[PDB]
Amino acid sequence: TQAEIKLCSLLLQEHFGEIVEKIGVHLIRTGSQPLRVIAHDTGTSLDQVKKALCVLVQHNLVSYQVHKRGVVEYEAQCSRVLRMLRYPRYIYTTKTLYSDTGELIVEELLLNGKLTMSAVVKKVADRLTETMEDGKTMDYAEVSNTFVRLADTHFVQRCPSVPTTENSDPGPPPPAPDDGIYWQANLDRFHQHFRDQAIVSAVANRMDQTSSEIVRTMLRMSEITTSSSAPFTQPLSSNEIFRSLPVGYNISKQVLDQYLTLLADDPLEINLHKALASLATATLESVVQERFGSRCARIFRLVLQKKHIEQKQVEDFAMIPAKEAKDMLYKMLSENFMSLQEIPKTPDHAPSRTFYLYTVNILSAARMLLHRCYKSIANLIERRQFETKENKRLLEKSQITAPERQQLETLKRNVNKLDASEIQVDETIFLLESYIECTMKRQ
Amino acid sequence: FEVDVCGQCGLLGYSGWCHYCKSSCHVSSLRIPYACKLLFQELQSMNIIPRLKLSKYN
Amino acid sequence: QYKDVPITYKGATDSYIEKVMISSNAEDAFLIKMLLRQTRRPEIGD
Amino acid sequence: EQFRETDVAKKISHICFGMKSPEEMRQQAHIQVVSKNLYSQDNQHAPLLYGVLDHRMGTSEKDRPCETCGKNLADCLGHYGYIDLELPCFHVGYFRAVIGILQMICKTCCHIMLSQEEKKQFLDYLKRPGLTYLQKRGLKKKISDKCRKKNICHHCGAFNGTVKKCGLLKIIHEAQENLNPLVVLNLFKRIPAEDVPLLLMNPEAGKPSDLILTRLLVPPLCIRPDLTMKLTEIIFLNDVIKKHRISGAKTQMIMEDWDFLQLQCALYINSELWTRGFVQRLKGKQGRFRGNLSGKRVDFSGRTVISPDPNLRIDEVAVPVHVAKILTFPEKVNKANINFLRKLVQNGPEVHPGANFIQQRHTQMKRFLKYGNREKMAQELKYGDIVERHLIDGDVVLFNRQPSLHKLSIMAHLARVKPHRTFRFNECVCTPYNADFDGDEMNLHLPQTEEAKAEALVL
Amino acid sequence: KFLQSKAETARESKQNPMIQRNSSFASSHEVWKYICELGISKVELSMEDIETILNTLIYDGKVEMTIIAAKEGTVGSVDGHMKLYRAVNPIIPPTGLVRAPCGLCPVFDDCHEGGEISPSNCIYMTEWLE
Amino acid sequence: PGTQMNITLGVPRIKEIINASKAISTPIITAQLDKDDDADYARLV
Amino acid sequence: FSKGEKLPDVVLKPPPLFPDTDYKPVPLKTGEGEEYMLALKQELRETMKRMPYFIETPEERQDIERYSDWRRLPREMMPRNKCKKA
Amino acid sequence: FGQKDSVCGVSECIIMGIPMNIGTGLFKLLHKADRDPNPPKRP
Amino acid sequence: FVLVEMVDTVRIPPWQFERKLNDSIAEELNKKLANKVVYNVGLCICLFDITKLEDAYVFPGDGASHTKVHFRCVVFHPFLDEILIGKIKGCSPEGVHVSLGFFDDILIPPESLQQPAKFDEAEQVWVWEYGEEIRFRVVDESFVDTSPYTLVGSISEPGLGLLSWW
RNA sequence: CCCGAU
DNA sequence: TTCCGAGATCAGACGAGATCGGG
DNA sequence: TCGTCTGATCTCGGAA
Ligand code: SF4
Ligand SMILES: [Mg+2]
Ligand SMILES: [Zn+2]
Ligand SMILES: [Zn+2]
Ligand SMILES: [Zn+2]
Repeated sequence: TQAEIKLCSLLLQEHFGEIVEKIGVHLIRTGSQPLRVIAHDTGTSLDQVKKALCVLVQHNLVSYQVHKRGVVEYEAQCSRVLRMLRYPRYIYTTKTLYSDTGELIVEELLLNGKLTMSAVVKKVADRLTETMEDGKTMDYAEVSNTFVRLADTHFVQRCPSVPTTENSDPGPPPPAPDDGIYWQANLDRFHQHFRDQAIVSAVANRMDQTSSEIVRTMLRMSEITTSSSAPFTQPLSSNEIFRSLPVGYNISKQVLDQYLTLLADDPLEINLHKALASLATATLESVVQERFGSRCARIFRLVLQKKHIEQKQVEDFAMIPAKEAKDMLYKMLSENFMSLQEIPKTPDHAPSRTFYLYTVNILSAARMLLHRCYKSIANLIERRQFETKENKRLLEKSQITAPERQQLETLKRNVNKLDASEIQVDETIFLLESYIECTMKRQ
Repeated sequence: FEVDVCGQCGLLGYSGWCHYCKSSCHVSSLRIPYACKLLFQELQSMNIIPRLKLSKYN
Repeated sequence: QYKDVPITYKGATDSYIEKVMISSNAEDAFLIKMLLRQTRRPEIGD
Repeated sequence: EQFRETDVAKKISHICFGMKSPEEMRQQAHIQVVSKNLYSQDNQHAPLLYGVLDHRMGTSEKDRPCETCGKNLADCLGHYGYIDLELPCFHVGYFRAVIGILQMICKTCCHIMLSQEEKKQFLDYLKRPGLTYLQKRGLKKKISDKCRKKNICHHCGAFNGTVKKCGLLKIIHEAQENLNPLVVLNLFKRIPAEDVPLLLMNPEAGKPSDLILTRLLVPPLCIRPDLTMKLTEIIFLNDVIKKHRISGAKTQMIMEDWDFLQLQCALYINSELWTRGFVQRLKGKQGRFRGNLSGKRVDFSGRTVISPDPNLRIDEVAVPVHVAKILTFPEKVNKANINFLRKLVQNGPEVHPGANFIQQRHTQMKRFLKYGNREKMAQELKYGDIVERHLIDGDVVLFNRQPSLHKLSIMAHLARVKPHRTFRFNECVCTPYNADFDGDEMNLHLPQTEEAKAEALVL
Repeated sequence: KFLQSKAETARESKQNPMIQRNSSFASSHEVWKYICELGISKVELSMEDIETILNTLIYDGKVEMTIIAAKEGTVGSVDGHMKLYRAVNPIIPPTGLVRAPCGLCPVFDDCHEGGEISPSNCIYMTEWLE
Repeated sequence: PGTQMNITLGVPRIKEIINASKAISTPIITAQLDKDDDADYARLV
Repeated sequence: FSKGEKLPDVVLKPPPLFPDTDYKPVPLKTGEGEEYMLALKQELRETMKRMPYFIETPEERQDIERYSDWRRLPREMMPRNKCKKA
Repeated sequence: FGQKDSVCGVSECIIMGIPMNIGTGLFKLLHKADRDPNPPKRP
Repeated sequence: FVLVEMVDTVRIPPWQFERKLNDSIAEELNKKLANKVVYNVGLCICLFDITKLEDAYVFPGDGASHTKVHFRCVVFHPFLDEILIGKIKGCSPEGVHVSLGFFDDILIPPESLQQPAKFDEAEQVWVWEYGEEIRFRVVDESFVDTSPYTLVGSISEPGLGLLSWW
């Protein structure tokens, strides 16, 4: 997963600094490594490594635990570092589900890492009042009201109890009264909630508008009683479905009951195992639609129908000519979508065999496209890394000839086209990574 | 024989500068038998890459 | 258009021509064969 | 105006053997070799165009200079070209390590099947301050021990099996799964950099994704003036794999020429899995190791038949005149042999105490002392410059009788120029050489530097 | 037998009743047609000059099994010989789209840094940025 | 000097020693006894 | 000879391409925050500085940088709305 | 393996063309000319 | 001007074995580092002292003597706070050329900052009026090797007043 | 590859 | 009943002086 | 040309 590590080098470089990236990315490359061993292998002085790990434990990227030697081996979790890419999307759904106050709550909780209640409410009392009218001061009591209102739906969970090992020092991590207790954001709750938007958009854009809302109210009343490791949601009765409907609807119980047995019986199938398994194939199909036209996408859906029945029917079952079809198979083979010939049983003969049958394997085509999408955002940021250092002469002139200004508006057209496009490929990551996490046992 | 390698990425670069990492600065000549240079250049032809790391004469 | 390929006698010592034969081979191409005498009294080493 | 510049040579400290990933293969090569399966020789005056002998690659003949330098065949190195294989194929050199890694890593998540304890037990071993090849190859056994016992991972929980090496260069994983090198490339892409040192690949040298070949360096033209014929056989097949994809053919032949390219890429390395390959240039008593790097041919060295001479001291060999006028010793001019070298350079290369080459003090080409005025070269001879005077008496040659069985078969000897063409030595020193005079020959090397002259005489 | 035929001319003709869909209102079950699609297949579709006026169900159903792969309704009760429930429904796309210009290029995947195909100067993002 | 009952003694013995093979041809273990004065007692051993 | 002409192509053009800047309307909200926090993450306390510049500078001299209403009321509530683990 | 070998012994120093350290290359030689670590100038 | 501690491996050829090393190294090191700008360092001039000279090896090849030499050499490198005094050895219409007296004619002042009577109009007009002083302002050196100048300066002239000469 | 020398 | 581990029994490897001389 | 070492499957045997 080298392209994954390419992003963690890119994500820390833009956010904090360079040595916090370097000591950071080395820890991703060599793992459970002590404090002196990291400073000797990266060639970094020990005073800067203590600072760089201090920022890294604050934003919860490096976790420390000692087992046997009495010497703490730091360890960085890889998949947390890529969640910085989703950071402005984590802001936005707290604006759709909470006000501007609580949206700023998850913001400075994502920004400054570990926060106590006594600090984060004091900070938003500065930012929200300075943008509101002076003399019309925003009262902080409503912040404490919406602060717990996030926590009752469990969007913010507290930090695990600190080990307080001798090697670890308490004074350095806090940045400089009451002590309180710290927390990060519960971004795992978001990955339910981002999946809640994913299934409700999967039904509404396929079945009907009224079908999706009963999926939403099913999932909105199954939030605390499940977790992300739940194979499917908690089972509900249809009578509390009629109780939990929104007030915008007026549908009679028996007609929605017909839609309830309609929605329960589909090819799609609430089976949370089958939901992410069906949404991932549409993400695959939207990539071959993006890349190889509707004709090759037509045979790409054909192998998702029959598992191992190929090349004696695919020239027939899509009616496209043998010349035009077989270049689409080998292009789906060479780009690892078509997977392979796992049926040949004649012994050691490419020429004489029982005829190789194509078969898509959904996860090998998944893990590649996730590795491809990790590679994709490397080419996005590095371009925005490229176009920045040249144009610095004219950013401060506003703070100017006609080609001088025209380079700026072609820059600002470019960066805003790049930065918007970092997020549109980001929604493909989570839609596929949640499918990856759903088929992974013992993790 | 007389050959030119570079300090970083250490590999045979022709004459004054090494084509991989065009930066031309680290390139420092060695003294080698030609048959050993032909060993390195036919080793590097298959995927074995002898990456020499030079040192100055002490 | 003619590059001459002169057939020279290398040797170390001198040699006298005894016969020079001129003929066609099977595919008739003018073969020419020399024959070089050399007399050596047996000195140290022989 | 002038900016400082350093002009200093260096020496080898160590060699770090590694690989090049196929993105590094491209930007260490100067030309694409996508061109013809023909030899690039055209119909008229057989020149070279884009081919497999572009001439930016190297040089095969003295007249044609290479293009990416200006230099001719003499003092130009090779330059590299690269071919792009369409379908990636196994490298037969690293092929046992691909089965060695596919037995260790999971075939679903590309993590190594170990606990977090056994991983930490082996990574504790790897950060040892003392590390040997023995302490590396011992672990690759032991890590492949503990990993070829498990069937369920800890990191994905999916089910693995055995990797059985079916047939020639093919893989089977337990109607069982077959791992062609198409699926191996992305599996080796998903090994984490955590688990790269656990397969003992030092990732500064090379990650496991480049054990298989999707690009390929072609060797430079200066080290092949029959392996060119195996290169054009690839690019022929690299078009047959390119044509039949857009032509329409059943997969039992597109999987056959991919098999035929798999062998042909492997046949270019080893040819005994007719034309020798890159293995056979490094093998046996003919390859570069055992016969061109250790046992290499040597200038200033002669060979005659030996005959006895008891009238010499045990330390002297009688060298013939004709040999002693050919084998030359570069004796630099040093205020004590100025009148002696002036006296002998008037003789030139026909009278025996004479010379046949003069370098000037600054790498001027050796001046063959036959054509010019020798007395004008005698008077102009100054300090410092080199005279290649003849093998004179009092010089140190060293014998060798070619079945060298002990230390005494090479021995130095002082050299006295006698009148014959036999190497004549005293017969007391013939049992070290195991040399009778029944028509036996023995070689005579002549050491050139003054440091190698004392190492002959004393030792 | 009919290899000299373009069913890509007929794929729109078996599609355009499923794009219009009069009465999208949810007054009832809306168990939707497959037999009328076999009915419109037999007598007359939208107009086209057709040599194979003979109407067999074995040669006409195959245009559907391509168009399911072009995102149109699944088979409900085709286990009956000629007439059973046969439920069908045209599937509108369940997702949006998900790609970018760099998802299109196979050869441009090679790069990994500033090299011969380095993304700091690729043609494709230069084309996409206008 | 390499160039210059049954037990192997020649170069195929010295080649056999230098290789240090696990199984050799003609391996011989000599053994002294406690009572080395009578052929009957050493018969019994 | 059929391909022995030049590098295949400078680039290979795919007849089908990317759709658009997909999800056009609503990522105006996230897209400004992409640039908003990056304006504030770089100008934060949780960053490092190039003290290698100052050890590189032997030109240190005076007169250069190299040389040089929260309206709220008290309360205290500590909730265990969160997990009781780890 | 990423095998970093140093160049020692004689089967590698002969291949690389380094004077081997076995025998006459074990030690090294100095020169005995007039030298001293001298005092500097007052600045 | 600034001292620069440097370390070099200085090779004395064996026909100089009569002379003392610390002199005969110094004759070599002047021929190695005179009139040569070192990148990011400045214009070396001569040898100040040899602070530490270590032991004279003699390698298996050359027969010469290679002493690793620690020394200090004086170099020319303005400190970005120096008001120098040079001479105008040239006038270009984009900016004047000043030269320090027989030191280096490579200091090229851009001229935008003196009093609003500034132009060089190609008839060698120095300045439209109201030894020459100079304020060296930036360090700027470009490493020359690039394929198979170099300390240029930018030089200012603020409102000094220049009481003696305008 | 043969031959032949030792 | 289970079976986890271990001694037994094939198959594949890659080695096997040095030089010199000529057709 | 065997000759060697290696390492890869089977099976009768003990422990829980
Ligand atoms: S930009 Fe970099 S990544 Fe995107 S396509 Fe061009 S090369 Fe491939
Ligand atoms: Mg004899
Ligand atoms: Zn280089
Ligand atoms: Zn060249
Ligand atoms: Zn598994």
